[PDB]
Order: sequence, then structure tokens, then C-alpha cells
Amino acid sequence: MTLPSGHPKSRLIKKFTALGPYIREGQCEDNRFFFDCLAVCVNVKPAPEKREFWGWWMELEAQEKRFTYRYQFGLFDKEGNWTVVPINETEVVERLEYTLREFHEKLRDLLISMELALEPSDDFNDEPVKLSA
Repeated sequence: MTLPSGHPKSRLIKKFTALGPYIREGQCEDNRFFFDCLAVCVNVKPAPEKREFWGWWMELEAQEKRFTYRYQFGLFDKEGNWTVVPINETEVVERLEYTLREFHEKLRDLLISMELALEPSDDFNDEPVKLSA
């Protein structure tokens, strides 16, 4: 299943794998790359699979001759379904803000290897998250 970007989905998935965990490549009507990152677990007393974990998903859309991503926060359930919930304990929210930037740092390097244009998220209007909170 190749993407409209022009590049092979086999190479993109394999390459993106070097920026984190194994990407879930399969069949889907929409052409987007969604990754599940784990920052901090909700609880520790109970089991891991029995509890959910915190982590913002990164969904980017490969353009014609460039790449673009966006910042989207949420939660990584065990069912692998879309679930948006509030972040408890500011201590954790701070961890996401840090990893958020570091995520783009490694993502930029990869795109640089393919010489793909990079741009900010249209959802942002000169109002980046407070990294120094």
C-alpha cells in the first residue's frame, strides 16, 4: 500500500521505525502515519495492560515533495482506539512537553536525509506550547 506522497510505504515505515517503536503499517482508507508513544502510566498499583498510559500521538501527512506534521495530545488505550482524556498531575504534562520537542528533533533529521520540505502545523498560530513552564 503505497502513499500518494510518491515514496514507498515499505521504506517510509522502515525508516520511521528508526525514530521510535515499530510503526503499525497496514490497510486503511486514510493515508496518515499514527504512532503510539508511552510517557507515563496512569496507575502503578494495578496491572499495566489493565491500565492506560499517557502519550501524545503524532499524525503527519506526506505532501507531494515535502512532509508536514501536527501536535495532537491524547491517550494510548489498550484497545488501540482513539481516546482523548485530560492529563492529570502537571508533573506528567511537563514530560510530554519535553518529549514533544525532542520528537521533532529526530523527525527533522530523518526528513533531511530525504530532502523533504518541513513546515509548522496549520493548527498553530504563533503560539507554541510552553516548554519553560
